[PDB]
Amino acid sequence: YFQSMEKTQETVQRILLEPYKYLLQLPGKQVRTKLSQAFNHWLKVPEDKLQIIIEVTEMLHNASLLIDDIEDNSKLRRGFPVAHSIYGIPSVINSANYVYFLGLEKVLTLDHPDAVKLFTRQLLELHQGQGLDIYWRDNYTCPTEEEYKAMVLQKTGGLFGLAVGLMQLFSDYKEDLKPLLNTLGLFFQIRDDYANLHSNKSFCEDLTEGKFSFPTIHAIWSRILRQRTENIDIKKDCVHYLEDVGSFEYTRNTLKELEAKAYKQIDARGGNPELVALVKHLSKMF
Amino acid sequence: SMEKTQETVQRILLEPYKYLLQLPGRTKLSQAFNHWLKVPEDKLQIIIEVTEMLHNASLLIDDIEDNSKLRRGFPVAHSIYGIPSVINSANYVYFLGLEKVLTLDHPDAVKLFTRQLLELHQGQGLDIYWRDNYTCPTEEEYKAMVLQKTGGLFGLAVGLMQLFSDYKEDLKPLLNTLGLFFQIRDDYANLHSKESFCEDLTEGKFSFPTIHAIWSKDCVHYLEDVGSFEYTRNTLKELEAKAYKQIDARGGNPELVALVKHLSKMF
Ligand SMILES: O=P(O)(O)C(Nc1nc(-c2ccccc2)nc2sccc12)P(=O)(O)O
Repeated sequence: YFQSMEKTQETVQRILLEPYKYLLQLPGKQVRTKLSQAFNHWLKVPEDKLQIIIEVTEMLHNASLLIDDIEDNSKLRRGFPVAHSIYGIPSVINSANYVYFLGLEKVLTLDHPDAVKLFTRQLLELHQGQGLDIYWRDNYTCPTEEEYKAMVLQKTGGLFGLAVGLMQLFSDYKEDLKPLLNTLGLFFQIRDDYANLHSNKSFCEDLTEGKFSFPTIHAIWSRILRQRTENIDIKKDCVHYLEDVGSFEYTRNTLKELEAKAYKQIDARGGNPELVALVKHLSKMF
Repeated sequence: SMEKTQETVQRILLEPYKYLLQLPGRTKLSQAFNHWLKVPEDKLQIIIEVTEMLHNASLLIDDIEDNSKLRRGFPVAHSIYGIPSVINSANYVYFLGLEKVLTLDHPDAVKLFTRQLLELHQGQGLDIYWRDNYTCPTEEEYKAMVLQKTGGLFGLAVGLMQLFSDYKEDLKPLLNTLGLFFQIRDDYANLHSKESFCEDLTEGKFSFPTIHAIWSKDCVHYLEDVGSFEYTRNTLKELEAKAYKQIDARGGNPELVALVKHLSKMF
């Protein structure tokens, strides 16, 4: 009886997923699933399949935030400590990477040859995104609004696209959604950026949790050479300086613009009341 | 100006990977197994590259995870490029490897890559688990972890080559034996070199001689005192023997025996 194996197997799986679970236990998953279902209104995909897609998509999302936190050197997330301050860097890297490959295992269960091709590209896309973020930081600068957007579409907005890409593989709906997907990607991220600041006498780096954020970008470019982001970064009571230059204003407008661009591109794809409810629910904070 | 900056970032992401490859000091090996597996060169080359890619990506992450200061005498990658870059290079490379495994155009090859990478992540799992709890594996737990890390990559490379062979005889037994053989051999080498604490010379890494010491100031002298070098020399002899045995079983392999002989010289 070598049950000492089974024990160490059961043990290691638990540990491997603890950082991942510390992040799932924050508020979140609720909305990213009202989304899938909504899109399925066009793509009419079987239920077993949609669940697997949603799980995979949620797996990558969370594992990526674990890493973003380490890379941006964040102290908090949604008010709590970041996972690596509690579990340590090693264990968190190990956990996030382990989840990516479990995401892979899981994609395989879809049992459709293009699924891995699609997964693989997204994962490469995502890391390139992280790369950009570290690049701007190594050069003591800050992206433009246009460059920020592009980074979002690659990172943790890009991921919808995988979700809907994989769904499409199981649908006869073959009209092109990439456009509407970009639009929602930017809309979710920027909403979030907005929400998180519009939320001490705190400085800007501290509120953004060391992350590039739409309102703080715009503010930095708005009063060849690099950007000297230290003034809008260590500017006391940010949630004012940001009222002052009017970035909260600009952002609200930017979101209103995208809200509307969505409703346009949605009608172009036939209409989808399920999703329009979801947009208008989501708009109500501006 | 977004597409230029995009390409530049893909050249950048590979820099920590290449730092590690350029370090001074597995390819007699691949051909040696190819003796049984009669693999198409083109497919072989792809397997070799995937294996190398995955192997060094994983060394990058191990060095972060073990907080190692050196590797073969050189500063570890993250001490030069920083943790964010290294995490970010190694993971990019792992998925470049998956991309490359897809060019094999065999559906079980993704199946296998996944299993092996899962197995590997569980191995580092235990490694970090033990370090985080102020503890040390016993001999059997160490042997087992090693088999999960290197049996992970070894097994991957031999598993892939076997998908492209009509040689279907079971090779895991020999691979476990070699997997232990190389690790423990390396542990023995690293330390036997000696003219000074132990987590320092092992470089954050759990090591066979030390582990055996631990379950009975200066480290190289302490291991002499308890006869760990002694014990490990025996343990390696037992392993070499066992390998010669498991090779005869599989039809023999002059090239592989020649290699095991070259490696054993130092014990
Ligand atoms: O069934 P086979 O012995 O031809 C196969 N070997 C191969 N399968 C495949 C393969 C490719 C796509 C789908 C299924 C098998 N390709 C190749 S190329 C050289 C060998 C080989 P397996 O992996 O089951 O031993």
